[PDB]
Amino acid sequence: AAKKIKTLKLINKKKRNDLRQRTLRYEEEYESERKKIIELKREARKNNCFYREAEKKVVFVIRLKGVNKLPPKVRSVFRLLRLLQVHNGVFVKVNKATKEMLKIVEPYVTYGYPTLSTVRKLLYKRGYVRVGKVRRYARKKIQDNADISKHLGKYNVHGIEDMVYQLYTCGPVFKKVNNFLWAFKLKPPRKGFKAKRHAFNEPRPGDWGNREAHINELINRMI
Amino acid sequence: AKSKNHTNHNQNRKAHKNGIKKPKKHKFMSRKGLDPNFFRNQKYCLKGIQKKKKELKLKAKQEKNN
Amino acid sequence: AVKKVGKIIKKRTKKFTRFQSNRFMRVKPAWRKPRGIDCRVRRRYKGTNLMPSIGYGSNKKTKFLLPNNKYKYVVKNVKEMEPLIMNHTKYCVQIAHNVSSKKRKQIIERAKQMNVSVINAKARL
Amino acid sequence: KKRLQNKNSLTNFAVRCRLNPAYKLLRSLAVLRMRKSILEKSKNKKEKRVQKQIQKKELQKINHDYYKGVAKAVKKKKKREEKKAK
Amino acid sequence: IDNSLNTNIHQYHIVGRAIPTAKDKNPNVYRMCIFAKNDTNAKSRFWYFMKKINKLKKSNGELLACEQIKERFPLRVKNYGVLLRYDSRTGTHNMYKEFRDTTKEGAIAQLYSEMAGRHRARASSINIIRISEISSSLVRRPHIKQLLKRRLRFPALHLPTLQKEYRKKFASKRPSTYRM
Amino acid sequence: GIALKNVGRIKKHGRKHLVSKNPYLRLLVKLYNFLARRTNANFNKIIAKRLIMPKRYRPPLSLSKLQYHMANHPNDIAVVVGSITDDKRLFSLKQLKVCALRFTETARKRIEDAGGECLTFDQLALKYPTGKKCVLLRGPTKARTAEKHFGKAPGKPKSKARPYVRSKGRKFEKARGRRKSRAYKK
Amino acid sequence: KSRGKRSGTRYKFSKKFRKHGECTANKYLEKLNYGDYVDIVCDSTQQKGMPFNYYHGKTGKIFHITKRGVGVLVNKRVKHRIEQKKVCVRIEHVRKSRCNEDFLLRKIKNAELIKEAKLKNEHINIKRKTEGPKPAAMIKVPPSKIITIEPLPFY
RNA sequence: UUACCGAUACCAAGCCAUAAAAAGAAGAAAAAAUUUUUUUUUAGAAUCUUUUUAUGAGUAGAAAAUCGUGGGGU
RNA sequence: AUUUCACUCAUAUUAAAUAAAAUAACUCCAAGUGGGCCAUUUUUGGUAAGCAGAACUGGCGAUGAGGGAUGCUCCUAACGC
RNA sequence: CCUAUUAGCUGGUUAUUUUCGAAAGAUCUCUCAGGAUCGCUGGAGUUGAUUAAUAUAAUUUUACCAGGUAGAGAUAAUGAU
RNA sequence: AUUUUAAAAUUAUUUGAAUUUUUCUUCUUAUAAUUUAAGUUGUUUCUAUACAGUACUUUCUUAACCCACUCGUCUUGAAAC
Ligand SMILES: [Mg+2]
Ligand SMILES: [Mg+2]
Ligand SMILES: [Mg+2]
Ligand SMILES: [Mg+2]
Ligand SMILES: [Mg+2]
Ligand SMILES: [Mg+2]
Ligand SMILES: [Mg+2]
Ligand SMILES: [Mg+2]
Ligand SMILES: [Mg+2]
Ligand SMILES: [Mg+2]
Ligand SMILES: [Mg+2]
Ligand SMILES: [Mg+2]
Ligand SMILES: [Mg+2]
Ligand SMILES: [Mg+2]
Ligand SMILES: [Mg+2]
Repeated sequence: AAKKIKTLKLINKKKRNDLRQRTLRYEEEYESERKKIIELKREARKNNCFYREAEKKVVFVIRLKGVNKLPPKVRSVFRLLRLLQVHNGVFVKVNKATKEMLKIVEPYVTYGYPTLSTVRKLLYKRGYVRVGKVRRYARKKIQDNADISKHLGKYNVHGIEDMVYQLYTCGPVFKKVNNFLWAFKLKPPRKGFKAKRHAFNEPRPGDWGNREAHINELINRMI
Repeated sequence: AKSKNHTNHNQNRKAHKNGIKKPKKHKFMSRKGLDPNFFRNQKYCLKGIQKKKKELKLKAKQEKNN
Repeated sequence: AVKKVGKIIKKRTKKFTRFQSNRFMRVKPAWRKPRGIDCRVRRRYKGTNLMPSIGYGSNKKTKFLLPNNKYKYVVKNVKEMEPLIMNHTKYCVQIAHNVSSKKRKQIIERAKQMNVSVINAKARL
Repeated sequence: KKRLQNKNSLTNFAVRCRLNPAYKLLRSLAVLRMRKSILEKSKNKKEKRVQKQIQKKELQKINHDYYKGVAKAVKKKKKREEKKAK
Repeated sequence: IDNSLNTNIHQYHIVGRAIPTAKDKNPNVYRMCIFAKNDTNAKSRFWYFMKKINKLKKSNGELLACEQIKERFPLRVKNYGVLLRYDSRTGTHNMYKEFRDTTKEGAIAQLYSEMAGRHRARASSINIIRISEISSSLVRRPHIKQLLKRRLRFPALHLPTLQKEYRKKFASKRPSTYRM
Repeated sequence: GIALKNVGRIKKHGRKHLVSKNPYLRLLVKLYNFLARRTNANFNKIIAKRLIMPKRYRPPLSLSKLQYHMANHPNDIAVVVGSITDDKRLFSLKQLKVCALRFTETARKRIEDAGGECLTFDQLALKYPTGKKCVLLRGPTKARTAEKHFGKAPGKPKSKARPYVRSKGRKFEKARGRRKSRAYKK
Repeated sequence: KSRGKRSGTRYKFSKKFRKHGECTANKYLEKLNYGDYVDIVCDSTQQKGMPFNYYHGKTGKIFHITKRGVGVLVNKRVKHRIEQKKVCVRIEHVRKSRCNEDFLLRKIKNAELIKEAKLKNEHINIKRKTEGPKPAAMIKVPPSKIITIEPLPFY
């Protein structure tokens, strides 16, 4: 039994080591990509052309309207997304179908392209996780990696950093990770919304559009 | 007295409480009143097949016995 | 309000009085749940009587404990005292209302021997 | 297992480290970066300036071009208006 | 820096085009400067304008670039002319208004207030068509001409906007509006 | 609030605890529940569930039927969570090893004669706690006469549901709507 | 009040402009099998076998074929529940639906792709990738060919 | 343009109940006294115990668990 | 067409996404209900109506809380302590 | 006295908590103040699911049909003009 | 009464590397302790050297701030003139 325990410990240590390297790699990538974007922009500026950045792959979508006075279609869409309360946020893999769905629920949500730091913050401060036999879940905050290394061991994402990476750049194993994440129960924003009635792109003050960068600020406020 | 003589109001909602239930989709719908002649031919074929199978089984049994 | 004493949290010192028990003598204060369309208590309008609810319940661990921290056990007879020789810290005796003065005294004596608290030792004193 | 607190990963250093093993190294790096004194930074500014000239020029050209385009558009609009009036 | 004073209208250069098709591989790109409160708003405005002018909708085009133009000399007073299209409750109108300001953005901020105030024209109903600095030989509006006068001077007839600390509701002595 | 079905809480549709107060049966369920939970063997769980079930869903399994089921694999032990009844319609009885909740006396006798074994559930557990070399069987469930009145109501076309009638004979439910001659049929 | 078998059919069953006449003689050669999906498109030039108003346009599995008939299992939404309706039609109205054939084509192509993959042992992702976001690009445009835009004045 | 105030909604934590989920047929821990005494506990009730997570509006209505009255056997 | 043999079709990203999708199906027994009313939007009759009559959806009814001074239905938002 | 006649109508219909929770559509009815039967609800139960699956979805993509309302037309047909 | 362990983290030691040359540089070989782990612990007063006091807990009674319409009932809708 002691021997077995020792073996287990060793395995754990190995996993941790592996994780660290992976994390480092991810870090290296992130900065590099950013640098490259800048370089590309510079090149474009130099040589008359334009560089359009890659369309943003994920989208963090925060619900605004609550449960009452909602059409059936929109309710269905919400259910599909997994936003059930007023300020349930969730990551969503931007697609064609997904986009269409969003458009159907556009007036009842905000969304945008989260940004890595914001995502990380969400995962750490607000990231809970479904831990149980399928359809019987229990919303557990992560803290340890063993929590998540169980369910997502198969798919080669142990620990929160891997998950974060997956989220940021819709990886091979994004969907599963997203599913594993219990919908983000956010606060209301500490300075406040402008007006949930009106759209974000309305020239007057509003909220419900695709605030495509500025979502991050909102998230920060309401983390 | 005069009445709300008809409305389809709420009906949809009512329907959607237990979903619009699909038919269960069974592999074998009955061939009861469908194409005669053909279906009797089919029946005959099936019978023949069964007979063949039985004969085979019998043969096997015999072999086992020695 | 909430009535902390130590680990004992009581969520509701006030009794839930029957609606309108204050208005008509015939309506006793014993809680009765208002059925009836238009009740206002049933409908829970601000400013009316509250409805007892399972939210008000005391924590499973401290529930029937008195301010003593001891479960009350009512006792009619010396024999009954004996179950609580092995539980003299967790349970406290109350002597039944119908027990005679001599018998009461005897019970009290027994309790003292056991070190078990008696919550109504003073009856007929 | 009995649920206890839920520890604030972002701050609670130990918890953070448990979560993300690499984190420590990153934090050390950050600290190191923070450490280095302002003289060096100041010096680097000159270098940056030296390196920037071409880029600056390019930027100017771009923005100038944009402005020119706008002006041309305006002129065209004016001409159109004049024509309409005529 | 003062955040009570700011109006957060910026100017954005947006460039976009229709997505290439087998039938039209090399489509035209369109640009514009757009006065908007943020980058996303700017984009949306651009899309709207594309829709209005060309056959082009956000779903069948792509934004090539969104730049953000910061004023080059944000502390030089300039005389800005603007040409608007706006909608009244009764109908639709052009007008040309002039604003002496420190940046295009500032002028536009002024403009929106003025249209809201003077015509009850809300931001939705307005379309800025061009703003350009008018050199003072061609300034047509009298309220701008006056400012352009040689050795400009005037007294300070505004009332004090004391800080909320020293705004106290009981006063020893009846304050004076004259000052000097 | 939260837009959910049944608000959060998960419906479970079946039995929970046996409503029986039969001390032996309670003991049995205790045992098999324990076995289910520890020896997560499926078999055990199934057994537990069947023990919990009501009397109609523990229909009697006939000796003949048992024999038929055992036919292909001999020696292994048929387990039946209900009663096993004897069959006069059988002639010969093979060497059967059967666990059941109840054996009707004659059936038991027959089994004994066959040189077989009647095992109770505790015995089975003792012998085969993971149900190795066992076979769960059920008697005919929807063969009940009550069940013949269920389904589509007689009146709906192509329904083979017995009407609840006082008696049989021409005088009772054999005219209008039962023959083309009296309006319609079925 | 008036719910006859051809009500609300002034346009459903009207033959389209410059397509009167009758069903072409080559339409009777469409091969059908017990399982084919099948549109029901009421050519009202034949009055025999005319399926009801509602089934016009609705597809279904063929469950029965006859001399000149086709039984079609078609779903009908009926208040609280969809149910299977056995619509017996002539061939003139039943047209072979095309949805299934799109799938069929894909299947065929996929088989070939699978074979190719096996030839070389590779993890080819078959499943249709939906229109995702576009990747990064660097689009060369001359400053000559970038037509600046302003809103339009009113007229 | 900021800042603020502002719900039984949101968030964090606690407690109640419901639902489901984990999981369960042997042993010294401490303090106080002065190495030995005294003080409390030293659990194992399956519709039960421990822990977890989510959820909690409600007339007509349905159900379950409780509470009480007159009498019966124990 | 059915049958039995072959050979072989993506699969852990699961033959496009997304899904507190099995809280599902199904059977049984029975309750209450079968006077409705309002709001947007579409709409019929009518000069119109807080009128009569419909459609889609949501409410009220059965529902309090915060706002609309006040208010069965508007806005926010649905309620264990 | 039969007789506590009958009433599709009016009034009333007695403890607590917890849990789930409607309908005021539809068809037939000497029916329109009622009833039956569907619908919606509860309970009971079984088979399932418990394997982040497959069934399944008031959802969307990708194909593929069906349409004749808004619009449009009158130097296209009909009917105005 | 052994997931309040394990590991993470930290301190003081010990072996070997690394390019972020660094009194918080990182990993790892071993060893001890610690808490940032592994949901509040301590110190000092007070109640008090008290047996009920004017303190403490609690009932009632008044005020005060805010709120609160007659319950039952048929009814789409009752505080209803
Ligand atoms: Mg606001
Ligand atoms: Mg609204
Ligand atoms: Mg009411
Ligand atoms: Mg409730
Ligand atoms: Mg009512
Ligand atoms: Mg409401
Ligand atoms: Mg008002
Ligand atoms: Mg009478
Ligand atoms: Mg409910
Ligand atoms: Mg009445
Ligand atoms: Mg029509
Ligand atoms: Mg028209
Ligand atoms: Mg008041
Ligand atoms: Mg009335
Ligand atoms: Mg009333």
